[PDB]
Amino acid sequence: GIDFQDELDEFFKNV
Amino acid sequence: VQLVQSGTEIKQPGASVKLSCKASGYTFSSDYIHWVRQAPGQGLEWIGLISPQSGNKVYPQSFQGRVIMTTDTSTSTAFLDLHSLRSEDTAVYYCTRGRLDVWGPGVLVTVSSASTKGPSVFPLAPSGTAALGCLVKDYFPEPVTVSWNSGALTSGVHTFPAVLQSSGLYSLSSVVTVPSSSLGTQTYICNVNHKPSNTKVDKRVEPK
Amino acid sequence: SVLTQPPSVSAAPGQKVTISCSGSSSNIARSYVSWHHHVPGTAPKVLIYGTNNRPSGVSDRFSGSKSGTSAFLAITGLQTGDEGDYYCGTWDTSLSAVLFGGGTRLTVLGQPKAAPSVTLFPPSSEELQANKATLVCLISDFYPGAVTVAWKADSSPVKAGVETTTPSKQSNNKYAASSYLSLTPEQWKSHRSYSCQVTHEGSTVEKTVAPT
Repeated sequence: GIDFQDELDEFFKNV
Repeated sequence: VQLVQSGTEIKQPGASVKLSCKASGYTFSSDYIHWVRQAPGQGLEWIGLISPQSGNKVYPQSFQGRVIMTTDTSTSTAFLDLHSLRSEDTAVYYCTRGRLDVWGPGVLVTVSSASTKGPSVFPLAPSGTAALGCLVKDYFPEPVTVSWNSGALTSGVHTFPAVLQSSGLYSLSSVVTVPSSSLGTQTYICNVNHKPSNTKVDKRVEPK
Repeated sequence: SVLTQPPSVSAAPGQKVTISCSGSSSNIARSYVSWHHHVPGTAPKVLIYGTNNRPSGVSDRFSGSKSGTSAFLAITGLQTGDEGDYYCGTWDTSLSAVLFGGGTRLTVLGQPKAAPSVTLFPPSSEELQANKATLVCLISDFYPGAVTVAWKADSSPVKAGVETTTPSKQSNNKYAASSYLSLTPEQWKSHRSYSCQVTHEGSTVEKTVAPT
């Protein structure tokens, strides 16, 4: 799912 | 905090292989398990990740279609099933935790047409230091272990990495540098172990 | 869609090196960066995760940072143990995948050169009794770790029958290789001699064996 991709984008986020 | 992996695999082209990754202890739910491989002489390549909690997975375009990652009821116990194997897929496969902070120890997958064959061991006879060894010829697959005099002789000992031949079989040499006088005073025997073929060979190396 | 790294870096012992990693706005600019050290023969070691965290036990002369689409690993107090390949990794949101750079090979400068030791074994009596003949050429303790191997039958080069190992690192940080020449017993016995020639840094060692 796109929802799982969104999860992963958030897990790995580093601004 | 660690990851334990299934053991080495030998496959024909076209075959499939299922590798297993298990956390050493207990975990609070889960983040993710990655798989990453490294072919000899090449770099690191990501194969995908899976949540052991939910079973959701993602694979890169490069592997989509050939791979299935699965998990069981456990919070940390993932599986990689790689299909349609080719020579290019020979590599060490690794699993890692979610932040790539902790890595499993690797498992070798060798894709090859050759069948298991035990080595033929030959003496490399020495004629104030002398070189003497044994040639471990025409064996498949890797590894071979070689010791000398059942572990009592370590200094001067140099086992070389094997050559892969055009036939697909390996060959390696092991050699030991000793004082020339001990050629008359000490027996030298190389202990060759090839576990893949359940074969052990002790080969006495006599002076020329 | 790809991560790039310089192919190599080098400094003398005790200096600082910085290794560069370039991506795009969909990966390095926005995702954690990890760094891994790999010495062929050993599993890769995690050095940095979450862009600047060191795993328990990782020496504090390693550090990670990031600026825009570029990420950087700094190594201070350089030692011989630091040699090997360094890979950066990060998550790409447009691809939904982990990308790895091509790796940077680190060399510690100043190490003394060493000409190779060559040992040439003729076919064994037992092998010949079994109607095979292998010549074994063992090459050890050379630095830098690249050689060329050539074989002669009397004075002429032997085009057929050779297999040669790539160089491999020893406990003393020098390099080793092997070459093998496969012959029939008849081929071995007919010629006056056989030779293994090893070329290193433009100079050559030749060792010679004979059936007699």
